[PDB]
Amino acid sequence: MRDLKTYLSVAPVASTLWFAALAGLLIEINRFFPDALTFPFF
Amino acid sequence: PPIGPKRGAKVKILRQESYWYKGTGSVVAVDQDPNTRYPVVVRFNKVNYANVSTNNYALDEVEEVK
Amino acid sequence: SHSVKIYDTCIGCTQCVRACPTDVLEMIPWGGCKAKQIASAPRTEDCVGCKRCESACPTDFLSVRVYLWHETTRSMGLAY
Amino acid sequence: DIAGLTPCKDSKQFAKREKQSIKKLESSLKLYAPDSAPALAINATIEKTKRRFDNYGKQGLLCGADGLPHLIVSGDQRHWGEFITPGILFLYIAGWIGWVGRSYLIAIRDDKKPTQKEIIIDVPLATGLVFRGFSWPIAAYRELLNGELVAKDV
Amino acid sequence: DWMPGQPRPSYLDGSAPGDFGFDPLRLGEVPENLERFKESELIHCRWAMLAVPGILVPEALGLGNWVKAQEWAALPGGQATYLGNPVPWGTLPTILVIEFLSIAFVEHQRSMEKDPEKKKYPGGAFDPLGYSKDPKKFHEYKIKEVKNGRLALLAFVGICVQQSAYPGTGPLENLATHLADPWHNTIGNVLIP
Amino acid sequence: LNPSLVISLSTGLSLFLGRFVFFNFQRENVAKQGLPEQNGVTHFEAGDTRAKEYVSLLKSNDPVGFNIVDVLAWGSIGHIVAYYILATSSNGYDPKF
Amino acid sequence: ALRFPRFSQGLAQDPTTRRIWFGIATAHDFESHDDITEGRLYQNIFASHFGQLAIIFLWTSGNLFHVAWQGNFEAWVQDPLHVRPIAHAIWDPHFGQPAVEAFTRGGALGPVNIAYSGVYQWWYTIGLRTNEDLYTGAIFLLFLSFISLLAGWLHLQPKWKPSVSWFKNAESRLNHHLSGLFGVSSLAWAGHLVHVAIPGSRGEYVRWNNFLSVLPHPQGLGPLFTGQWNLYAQNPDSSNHLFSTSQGAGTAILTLLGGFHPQTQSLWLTDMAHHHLAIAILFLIGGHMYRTNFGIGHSIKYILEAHIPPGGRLGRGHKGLYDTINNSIHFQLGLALASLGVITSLVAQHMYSLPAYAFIAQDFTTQAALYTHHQYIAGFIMTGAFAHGAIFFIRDYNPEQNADNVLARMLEHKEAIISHLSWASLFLGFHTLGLYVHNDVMLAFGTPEKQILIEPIFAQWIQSAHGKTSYGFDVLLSSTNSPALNAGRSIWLPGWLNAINENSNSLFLTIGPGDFLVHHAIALGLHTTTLILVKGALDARGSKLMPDKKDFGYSFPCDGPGRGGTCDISAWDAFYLAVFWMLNTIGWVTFYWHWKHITLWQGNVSQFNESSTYLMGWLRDYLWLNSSQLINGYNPFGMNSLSVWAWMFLFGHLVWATGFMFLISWRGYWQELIETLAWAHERTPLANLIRWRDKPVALSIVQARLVGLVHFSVGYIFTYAAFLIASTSGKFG
Amino acid sequence: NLPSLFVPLVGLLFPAVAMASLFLHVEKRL
Ligand code: CLA
Ligand code: CLA
Ligand code: CLA
Ligand code: CLA
Ligand code: CLA
Ligand SMILES: CC1=C(/C=C/C(C)=C/C=CC(/C)=C/C=C\C=C(C)/C=C/C=C(C)/C=C/C2=C(C)CCCC2(C)C)C(C)(C)CCC1
Ligand code: SF4
Ligand SMILES: [Ca+2]
Repeated sequence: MRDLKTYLSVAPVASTLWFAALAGLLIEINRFFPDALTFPFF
Repeated sequence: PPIGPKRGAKVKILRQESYWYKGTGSVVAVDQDPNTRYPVVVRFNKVNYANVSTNNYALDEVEEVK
Repeated sequence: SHSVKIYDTCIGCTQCVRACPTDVLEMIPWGGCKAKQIASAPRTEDCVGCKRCESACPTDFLSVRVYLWHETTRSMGLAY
Repeated sequence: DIAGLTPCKDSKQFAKREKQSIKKLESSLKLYAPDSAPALAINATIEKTKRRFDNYGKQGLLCGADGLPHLIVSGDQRHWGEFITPGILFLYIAGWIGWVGRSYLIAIRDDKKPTQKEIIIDVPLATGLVFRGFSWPIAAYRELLNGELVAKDV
Repeated sequence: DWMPGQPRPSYLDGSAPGDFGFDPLRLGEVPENLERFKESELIHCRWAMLAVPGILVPEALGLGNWVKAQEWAALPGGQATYLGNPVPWGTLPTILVIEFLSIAFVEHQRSMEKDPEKKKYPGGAFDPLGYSKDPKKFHEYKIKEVKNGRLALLAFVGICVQQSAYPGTGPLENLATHLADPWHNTIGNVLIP
Repeated sequence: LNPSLVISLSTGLSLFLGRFVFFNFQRENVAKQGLPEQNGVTHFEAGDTRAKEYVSLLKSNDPVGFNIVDVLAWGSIGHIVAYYILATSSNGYDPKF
Repeated sequence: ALRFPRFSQGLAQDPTTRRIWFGIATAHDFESHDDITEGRLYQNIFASHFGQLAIIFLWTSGNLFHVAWQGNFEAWVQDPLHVRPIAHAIWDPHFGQPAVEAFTRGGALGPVNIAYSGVYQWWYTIGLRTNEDLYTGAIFLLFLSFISLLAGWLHLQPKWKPSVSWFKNAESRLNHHLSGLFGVSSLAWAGHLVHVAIPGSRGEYVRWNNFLSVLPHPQGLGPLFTGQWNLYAQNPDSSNHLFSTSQGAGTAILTLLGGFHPQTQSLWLTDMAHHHLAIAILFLIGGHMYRTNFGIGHSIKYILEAHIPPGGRLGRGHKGLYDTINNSIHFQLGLALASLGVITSLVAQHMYSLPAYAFIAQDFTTQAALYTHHQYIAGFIMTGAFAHGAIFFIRDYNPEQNADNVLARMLEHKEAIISHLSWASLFLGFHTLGLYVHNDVMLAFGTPEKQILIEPIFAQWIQSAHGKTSYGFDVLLSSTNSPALNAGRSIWLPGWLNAINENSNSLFLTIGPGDFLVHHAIALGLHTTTLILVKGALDARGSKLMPDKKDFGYSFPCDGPGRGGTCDISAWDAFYLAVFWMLNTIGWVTFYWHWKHITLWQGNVSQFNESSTYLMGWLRDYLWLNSSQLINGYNPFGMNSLSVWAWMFLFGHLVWATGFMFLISWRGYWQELIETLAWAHERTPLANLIRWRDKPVALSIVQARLVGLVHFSVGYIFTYAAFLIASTSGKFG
Repeated sequence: NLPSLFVPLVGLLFPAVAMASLFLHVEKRL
């Protein structure tokens, strides 16, 4: 169990989980706010 | 009398061709035998380009820094 | 032939002589280091320049230095 | 307007691009049935195209002779949303990333094997440090005045 | 002390005339530079104490501002007018060669003499009334001179910057504009246009 | 408007300044400047046969040492200033205020 | 000695073929030859300079000879815009009959090549009119090449070879170069313009027979000694003037009009004569700065010693820099190559925007060829400037004599300089590429409106500052109230403002977002190429990996596989890596220049303004589209005069790809292969009666890098030169 | 007519003489 959690903290797995969460967030941001060449809220 | 610095003290490496030049290391043993041109034994935190972590230096090649 | 030099930073571990593939290095008695021995290059006419000795030196910086010089049949490794 | 450009709400080429794009999608739409799923997909893309063009023309984007939004990064206050404002947002995020990673490297530099926590992440330590980047411009500025940001004599 | 709470620099003791401890950039770090600056400051101070009266006195009369009183040389056939009378040597080449020869000669005499206190306070022929008689009132007048000079230098900066904020104006004309409405005609309108 | 007038006045004033005004400053500055030197020694001593300064032409029975070269230098200043003044007066150029 | 090379014993005693190669590659490295002294060094350099001058004079002499013999110069003067100038004649016995047919052009009897160097326009603008004039210039330069060889030989015998002290006389050399070599030459050129070129440009053929009788000006010389020089500028040529004729001709010889001659579209010949005269007399006065044998002047040593800021932010300033440069010929060559490469690029940027030779702006193939030529020349010169800077640090830099001055301080913080050059290259590279990819993806998905097109508003603001109206920023020269405009309306501003806002020429072309992206690719290329050369020059004496690199020289293979591997660790390898980036940078520069002009000459600047913002547009609308007539130079159905470029086009692709073999594959593979070939020859009957007198070996590691780089560069230059000229001259517009 | 004499004289005879003479000098011994 502790060894399994230590494996999940290795560089590639932490990178995938972190970049997957990051990719999903940016996808939803461009899904609710598509296009946008500017910062429109001024 | 103990020539050179005490063992364990931090030393600023002054040998210009050293991988740890201008850096700092820790003393291991000071060879009190004269005619030994490089008595100061220093151990380093990071390995050099030959994966070596210890080297011998002269007395005028090391400076004691705290 | 290639020039080879030994500097007094040598600790006398006899590693350059073991790695040499053409028997150029020797171990002579000396009084400078703890092992009572230093290296010398008396047969650089057979030296090929592989720098296999420099790859094995633990001194920082190196105590064996191979300065590639005038090429000869022996230094070029020619069997023809 | 600026640099000879005309605002996209005034440009004819800008409106002609919106027309030709929508008419091109409509030309793809006639091939499918009105209740079809490709039809609702193409209709949604058309509505998304209208929304994009309208938003660009509404927020004061300048257009060239090509009918495409050109950005002005000289600092003119009429177009800070085109670079300076998103750039400040980036610099806030970039400083956050660098400051948190720096805090992590400082915290593990005194470990027995500092390389161990660099190839196997200490997630508890990371989760405790990720929110220090929220105040990174302050913590960094104070470390600048106190001599803690730069290593002495390197 | 020019800023209570701040420690004084090491080389500014408080003995020199005008030594209030002002050197944030440490420009007078070198005594050679500091002594040279002590001379150069009095030169700027004295040029300004001659400039400010000459800049605002003709404006009180019918003559225009100092910027328009140096305007005939722009056009070809210029003719200077001291007190409304066209002086015969009003042409620019005449005044230019006259000023070059005289100013270069006199100002170069200051270079050829290094004491270096003669470069600061010469006297002799330049002190006929003999105000340097008492070495206490003479140093008191040194303090009076450097403060009068710094005041005139700050005034010359004001005249030039006001001339930029109102191209083709007079310093006293700007004063009258401020007197018409001090609460609506202030630097705030050129600070916030 | 007269070339001889401008040239004589400009060259006369230039020679006058260089002899009586800008003379001691020029000589003390050329003394502390010194002769150009290669490898810490003059060009001639190093072995340049043609780098020996001509002290015979620098000989002048003038009381202060004004020789031919000083005349040539300050005279070239006077003529260049003279022709600058003449050329600036004949062009008829006028900016716009 | 004993055999070739006689200057290197170690190479002569080489039993392998390596003896020959290294004997050729080290012939001019005088400092490495046996028994070299400082005297022999400067003397061989001196004679080599004379030999080079002889080469240059002979080369120009030959160019005149062929233009006068097989060329079109006499016919080209009559129709400057309808006659294709001839380089020389073609005599290739491999030509088929159609090759003779298609290559016979320009109005000649046999096959000829159309000259694209611009010497026709150059010679017509300076006064040369007949083939006889070109023959006269060729004989004079052939005679000048002769006396160049004469002087070179002369100063190689004793009592004519100068001492090293004479070469180290820097003060006297600068005074003469500024006064005589720079000023007097420019003054005499202004004399040629006002005597032969300007009157030749007004119908008067002034030659050596009648130049003593004609007056360059009706009231000649007189006003020059009075100060009323303006009489030489009273009657310029009318804007409706024909170059070889006199309708509209004037009598002025020194003007400052500022624009172009409307007919020839070249700079005013009076403006050029006045220009050379003004800069000449400025060089003449400036050439009296340093001290010689007359007791006046400056000591460059003392000036360098005096420039030390108190407070020590520059340490000991420039102390010792005089002897540091005056003793190191590599330092002097580094400064010479640096300044020459800058002004070479300056010439490139000005000859296309300010054409000075009559009827050269309409010869579009010539303008493209000239700009490309000088930019690649300047790129190589810049790489050589930094190469010899590193060679100076290894061979000539004395650290104690440069103690704590600006030069040693460069080494003291080498990591700061190299790291920031790396940051700037990373910043430029990351973002410039990213924006290009973003726009590529947008246009892939058919959404051009989502591109990131940044307006180059700072350079647009500068163009408006020069009086251009296309952006309307209302600054000086573009605003009616600024004193910069009022002070110049009398003189150059009429002609200058008339030319800058003409939509035909290339004087400050209109720029858009595409130009913004390409200029940042240029910044990436300059920064990275600078990064490579500077990191190599500063790490040339040593690094943390090899702290004694200065002992191994400038060019060595490596330091072995030890300590992790040390491949390409010398400063020579840094140069070798930077030449790829130089070629890439100049490639970007010239792709930019050629596409903007080839769309301008076609009257279709919108295609460039809309397609240069994404890289698929560069591949499709520039390389692919313009290669049509080129690759059809010869097809299964025949050929035309463009076949010589279609062949050279592929020829350049071959040499370039051949260099990959020397750059990818390395030595040890080929050495073992040659061993298996030596056995084959010794064991083959009949052939074993033939014995090699030099042992076959594989090319050296450094030799391989050089040979691969040379194939790469030759293929680079030849491929682009073939495409450039064929795509431009195929349309001629 | 002159190209029919000088083109082979520099593309055939000249490289032949040049390559042969350079070969003899490079391979020569002392
Ligand atoms: C560097 C200048 C130069 C260059 C690049 C060329 C190039 C060319 N010439 Mg030419 N030539 C030159 C100078 C030059 N020439 C001079 C000064 C003369 C005397 C006026 C001639 C007379 C000449 C004739 C009569 C012919 C050519 C021809 C040709 C073409 C065929 C090649 C050839 O025959 O070789 C050149 C042959 C020569 C006799 C020229 C060499 C003699 C001069 C003095 C150069 C000195 C050579 C020297 C021994 C070595 C030079 C060192 C190094 C720089 C090469 C070719 C494109 C032929 C042609 O038209 O092709 C269709 C041809 O018929 N040339
Ligand atoms: C750069 C100079 C140059 C010149 C002037 C020539 C000239 C010629 N080449 Mg050649 N070639 C060259 C370079 C050159 N080449 C190079 C660098 C290559 C390598 C790519 C080639 C490869 C090549 C091939 C493959 C062929 C030619 C052929 C020919 C001939 C075709 C025209 C013809 O039909 O004539 C007349 C045709 C004849 C057969 C008459 C021969 C001419 C007499 C016998 C010459 C006498 C030689 C003389 C005694 C000694 C010469 C060497 C001496 C200077 C030491 C022609 C004379 C063709 C050829 O030779 O035909 C068989 C051909 O097959 N060339
Ligand atoms: C904490 C991570 C970190 C930090 C604070 C920095 C900081 C810096 N880097 Mg750097 N770098 C990093 C990681 C980092 N780097 C990594 C992993 C690489 C390998 C790809 C590089 C490769 C690199 C190069 C080649 C250069 C720099 C340079 C620089 C300096 C200029 C800014 C810059 O160009 O950054 C740019 C950043 C990158 C190019 C890559 C960054 C990748 C991410 C964003 C950082 C890693 C974050 C880390 C994984 C988070 C850990 C989370 C933790 C809490 C668990 C700057 C002080 C430049 C320099 O020399 O200064 C003049 C320079 O030339 N860096
Ligand atoms: C006036 C300019 C100038 C001068 C005087 C020198 C002088 C010198 N350089 Mg240098 N250099 C220069 C510019 C200059 N360089 C430039 C612009 C570059 C950038 C390309 C270089 C790059 C450079 C390097 C890397 C090196 C030198 C070296 C040297 C020294 C020895 C050169 C030698 O003997 O090798 C002889 C040179 C040759 C035999 C040339 C053969 C290779 C050429 C390029 C092949 C010809 C191309 C192709 C085959 C022809 C066209 C193809 C055809 C089909 C049309 C020497 C003192 C070397 C040195 O000694 O380092 C300490 C050294 O390694 N230079
Ligand atoms: C007034 C006297 C005088 C003159 C005229 C010269 C002239 C020259 N010297 Mg010399 N020298 C002199 C005095 C003089 N020297 C003295 C007194 C000494 C002792 C200290 C020396 C010691 C000396 C040495 C040691 C050397 C020279 C060298 C040279 C030659 C330089 C190379 C060259 O030709 O580039 C030409 C330069 C120009 C044409 C002017 C600059 C060019 C500009 C920057 C660019 C071109 C302008 C324009 C845009 C071009 C348009 C292009 C179009 C025409 C196609 C040159 C001809 C070198 C040499 O001997 O070569 C054999 C060299 O090694 N000199
Ligand atoms: C005896 C005597 C005297 C007298 C003296 C005299 C009088 C002298 C002189 C002198 C002089 C009087 C000199 C001069 C001059 C010099 C020079 C040296 C010159 C010059 C010139 C030039 C250099 C020019 C240039 C130019 C040209 C060429 C053209 C263009 C323009 C110009 C101008 C730039 C007395 C009594 C006093 C004293 C005692 C003695
Ligand atoms: S380079 Fe190789 S052959 Fe030469 S001494 Fe070293 S180990 Fe021996
Ligand atoms: Ca234009």
